[PDB]
Amino acid sequence: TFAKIKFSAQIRLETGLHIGGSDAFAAIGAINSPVIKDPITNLPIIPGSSLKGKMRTLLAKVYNEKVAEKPSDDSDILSRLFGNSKDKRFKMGRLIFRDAFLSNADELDSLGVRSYTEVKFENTIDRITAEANPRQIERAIRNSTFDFELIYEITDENENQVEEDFKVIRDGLKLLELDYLGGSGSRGYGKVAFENLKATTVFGNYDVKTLNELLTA
Amino acid sequence: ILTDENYVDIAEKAILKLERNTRNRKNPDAFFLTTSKLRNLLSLTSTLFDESKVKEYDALLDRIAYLRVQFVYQAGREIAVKDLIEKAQILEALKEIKDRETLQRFCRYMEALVAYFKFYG
Amino acid sequence: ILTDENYVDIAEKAILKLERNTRNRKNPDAFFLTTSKLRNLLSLTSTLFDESKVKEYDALLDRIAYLRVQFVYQAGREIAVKDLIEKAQILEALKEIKDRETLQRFCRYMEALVAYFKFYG
Amino acid sequence: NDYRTFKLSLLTLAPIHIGNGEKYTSREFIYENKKFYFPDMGKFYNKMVEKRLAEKFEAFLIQTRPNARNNRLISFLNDNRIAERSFGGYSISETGLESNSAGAINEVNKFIRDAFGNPYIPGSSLKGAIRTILMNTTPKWNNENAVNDFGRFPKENKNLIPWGPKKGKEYDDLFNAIRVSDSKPFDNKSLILVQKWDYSAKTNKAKPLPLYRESISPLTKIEFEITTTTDEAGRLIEELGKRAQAFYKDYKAFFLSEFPDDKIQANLQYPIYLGAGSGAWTKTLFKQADGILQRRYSRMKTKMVKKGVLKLTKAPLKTSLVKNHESFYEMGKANFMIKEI
RNA sequence: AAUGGGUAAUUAUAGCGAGCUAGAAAGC
RNA sequence: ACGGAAACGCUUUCUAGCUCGCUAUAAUUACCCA
Repeated sequence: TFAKIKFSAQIRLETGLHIGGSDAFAAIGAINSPVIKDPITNLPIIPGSSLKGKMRTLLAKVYNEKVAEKPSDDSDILSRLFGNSKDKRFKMGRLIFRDAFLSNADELDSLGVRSYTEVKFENTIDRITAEANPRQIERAIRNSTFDFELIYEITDENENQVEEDFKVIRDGLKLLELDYLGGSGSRGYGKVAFENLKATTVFGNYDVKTLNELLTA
Repeated sequence: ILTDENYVDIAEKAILKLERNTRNRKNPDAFFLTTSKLRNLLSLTSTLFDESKVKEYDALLDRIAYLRVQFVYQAGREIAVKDLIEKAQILEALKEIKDRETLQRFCRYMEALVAYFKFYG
Repeated sequence: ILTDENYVDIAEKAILKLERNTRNRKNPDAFFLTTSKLRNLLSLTSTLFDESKVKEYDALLDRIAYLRVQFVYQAGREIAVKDLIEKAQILEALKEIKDRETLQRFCRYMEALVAYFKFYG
Repeated sequence: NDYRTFKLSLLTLAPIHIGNGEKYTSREFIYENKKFYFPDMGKFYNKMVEKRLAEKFEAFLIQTRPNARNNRLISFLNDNRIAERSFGGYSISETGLESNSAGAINEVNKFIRDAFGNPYIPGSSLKGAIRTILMNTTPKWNNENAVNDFGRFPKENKNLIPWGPKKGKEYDDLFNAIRVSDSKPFDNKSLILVQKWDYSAKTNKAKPLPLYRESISPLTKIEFEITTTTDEAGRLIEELGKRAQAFYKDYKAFFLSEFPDDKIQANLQYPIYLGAGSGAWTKTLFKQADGILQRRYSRMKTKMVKKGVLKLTKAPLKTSLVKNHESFYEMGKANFMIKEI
């Protein structure tokens, strides 16, 4: 058979994140570590590439028996969810990480927000000669929230591995909450919560009753 | 008026046409203008260039209307800036904005002033 | 000046005629110029080299203008970027760009300076 | 889960100012009641260009009259009879000190705030505060920092703590492993705007400075999470209490002795010196940075050829300044205690 | 001692700058 | 009574798979000036 089921979630930032960004034509005084933004609404983005990238390497401390040293040395539970290139069966693997977009921009006008990002001064202090080294790095503001879709393929090759993979998906989402998703991270800048963990089938026929009881539990 | 094809040369010609130490000829040609005070001038525009990028001019027109006043107040305190807001046509070219791409061009003119001030001194 | 002839052979000749650490005989003969200060200028010319392939030249006039500001400002901060933009005639080659085929010649010239900067040490 | 976490509670003995680089000028506040009112000056000039007073305001701003009472923007309001003071911004109530021709403070530095206008302490600030403690109390990181001698003894080596990707090697990076989060944002009732007070040796006065800082009140409980992912990092954040005591003991023996004991504060918990305020010798490897730090000041305001000036302020006493009269503090003397979860 | 005031410095620094696999296959 | 007439160089085929814009970093220091 064939089915595709869709993990929805709502990413709430805490001490909001800095997924580092684009522009070289910036300024002499203004934001010099820009954040990645939508080119059309200029709202901050969590790209799905960084979500998948943190999620692999946080799941790979846990799900690799032998140490990685490369992707395509992951342990056939991460090769099937994130793809290898060098397994014949695990190349397109089973998970699509869409880019998260800023959802509550109207809620963050009822709170007194001038702009949906903030600029934060950060200052390398030298420990001899005490000279300072300032910088203005941008980050999305704290109570920003994001739509989060993550699509999963269930073919016949997902014979009985759907539940075993959803353990890994809800293990990786709770493991990103213990870590930081891009940016400085050791200096704040990271802490992400996932609310409303909800899986629905978008194609095919599959039961999402028993799926939403290792998500919300 | 400053246009996209001349403002850097205007800024160089303004930093050169600017007074220096007549006395104290131990390391001469040092300006009666310091780097901290000119970065104080650029600080007024650095938090409008980002919002010239992000959001619309009809929420920044109020902040430009106060930017006139910020340059007036900085001109009044020290006489070093006072002979820079006249040499560089800052109060003249601040009334010339009326949209986004002249606000951005004015902020780039301020950065060009800071760039040539670091380059000479 | 640089033509569609030797403009790359200029850039290599600029790198070998660039000052080194005669001191620090622990992997010696290395530049004072750090490669991050030079990639922060290749970042500018790289975005312009990409946009020149798509957009017009009148739609790059402000952007190109800001190039001179950064090559001035980065020169006023470090003396190493200062003799980079003096040995490689970058402020002079910036005044010469007037067409997209000349913008791209400057934008590839900076890539040649970065290529030969990595090739030597 | 190797992520052993810690919870740091930070009490403020002295007022702590942090952040932001911005400063209100001497004409950007209102002192009507016992409450310094900092308005959004764009709306203040919007409301007052409608009352024909924008040219009168431009005249006010270059108007340096004597009696600074008449130069602090209350005089512009009460002079031309402006009673509608409904602008965005915030009030912070007065200390009662720093007076009388009162209200004539000049430039305050805004405390670091998030986008909602609620102030907080960032974890990069407190992580740098932890980093000086951990550098100073280590006889591996003190020794060979001040290096290269080329420009003017110019910089720390920054590699006595091994940092980087480091091609070929495994990824150690000790201070990637210590991860200090920011704080949940406190309310801006907690800010008081202490001034600054230079207490000096060889001329035993207490000269004030025209610097004003929106600082946290003394005795404010602040929270942080510090997670560690490595054995060595977790050992260090266990040892932070002992190492902060060791840093402060080698600091009072270095600097605070020769300054009189009433000017200093007690500890009551584990000592820490957080951001703006406290002088050069908390943001340094102070034993390797003596002559090379005073070497930088051939100016009009020389770092006097001694180990410097004690940095006091003035704020109300509560619960504290058990040692001296007329209410001196130490600007950044704070405390913490860590506990593991 | 008064009273008027703030003044100066740094404005990001050091890196990585893409890597691998496929490089046309069947037919008429 | 044209070595000519008639005859689609056409059908099928994802520039695709893998990849964290990341690492370190107190908005700080000096204390004065008319």
